[PDB]
Amino acid sequence: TPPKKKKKV
Amino acid sequence: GTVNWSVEDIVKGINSNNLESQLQATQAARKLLSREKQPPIDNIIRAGLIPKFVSFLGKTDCSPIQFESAWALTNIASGTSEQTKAVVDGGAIPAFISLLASPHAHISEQAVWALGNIAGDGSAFRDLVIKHGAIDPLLALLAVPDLSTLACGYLRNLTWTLSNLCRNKNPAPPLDAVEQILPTLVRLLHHNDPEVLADSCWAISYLTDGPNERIEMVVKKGVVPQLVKLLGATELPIVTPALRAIGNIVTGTDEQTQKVIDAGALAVFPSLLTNPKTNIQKEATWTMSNITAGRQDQIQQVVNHGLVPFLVGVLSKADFKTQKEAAWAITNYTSGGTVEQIVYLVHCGIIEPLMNLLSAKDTKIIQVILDAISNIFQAAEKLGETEKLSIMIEECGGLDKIEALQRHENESVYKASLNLIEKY
Repeated sequence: TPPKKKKKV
Repeated sequence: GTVNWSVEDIVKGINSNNLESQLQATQAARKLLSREKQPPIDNIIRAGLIPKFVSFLGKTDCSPIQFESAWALTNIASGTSEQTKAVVDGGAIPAFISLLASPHAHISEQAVWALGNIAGDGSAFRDLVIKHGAIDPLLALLAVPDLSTLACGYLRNLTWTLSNLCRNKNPAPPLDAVEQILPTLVRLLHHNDPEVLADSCWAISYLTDGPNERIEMVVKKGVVPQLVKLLGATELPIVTPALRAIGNIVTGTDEQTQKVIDAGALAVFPSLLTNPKTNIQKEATWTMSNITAGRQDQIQQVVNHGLVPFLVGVLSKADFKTQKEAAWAITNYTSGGTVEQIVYLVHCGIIEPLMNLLSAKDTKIIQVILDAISNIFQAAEKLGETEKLSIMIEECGGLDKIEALQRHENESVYKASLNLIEKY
């Protein structure tokens, strides 16, 4: 499954 | 310049009455929250910085601070539900929705990303984002004649956030919101970027994971053929969500399942049922089980596509969870099939692998197998060939396993085994 949340780096 | 700042220095800069100092401190915070290792999210929250970032989101005259605060708040909202909640409690949702209309593409993208994190927290924040009116501006961002003119990362972020707006249950997204989003989802489902395709397929899978009315909303848009095409893709990130969506759809009415069959889906299952990835095999066998639970002509399509030998193969050798899905498929087949179809099943070699699976330590699979054997025996009675099947089950060592089951902890297990031995 795609990530529920993503951090921008 | 703004690298490796302390939280106290960030607070000192943001608490200054100097917009440029505030901007440099906000960039320092962004870089701190972008650190790969233990970003100090909780310290940032404790310092009371979220309301300041949210206020900075409204500084139309200082686009850089809008962007830096958007990125910082995105990386706070990317954490725990408590951290995402801290972002939401600061009033960030309406400010990000307002930023969706920014003339700067990177700021609008950052707002899309932040809203995606917030909505991805769960159904409550998802529905709150919807209530604040995010869908209209989000979809407006994709109202172009050709999606190929948009930047790849921009389009991917929009697709991902939209997929989070279709995600989660208890409750599922508002019906009107799903109707509003679905056309853009279909358009994205026809795009030629693998990530956009994967996330659009995952969105459709979420939308189809529910009651038959939801499945119908999706199937009425005519996406099933495109889903089967994507099921044939070479990239696993695409096949996986496509297969999940198809399985969900075949959990519905027999007419929806017939739409899957009509689109040519069965022709892909020789590969899927032998796919080297365990999860693909498992979900393909689960889809097969929900297809064999349908009408006799649908079972006949399964037979015509040569898929019964592949079910025998999965039952003979596969991960145990795939083998359980296969036992379920066999039991559904025997429950709804004609006598000729069950005869075909036996002629393909189902008895030996089913008997070998009777040695499992999972009550449910034993019940499934014993029920399948009972159904097959009923067909044999209809043909007066119960003795042939009894001999066949004996030669492969099945009678020993069923006689052991006669003394099983579960009530129905020993009941069915005793009935099978007594009557046969």
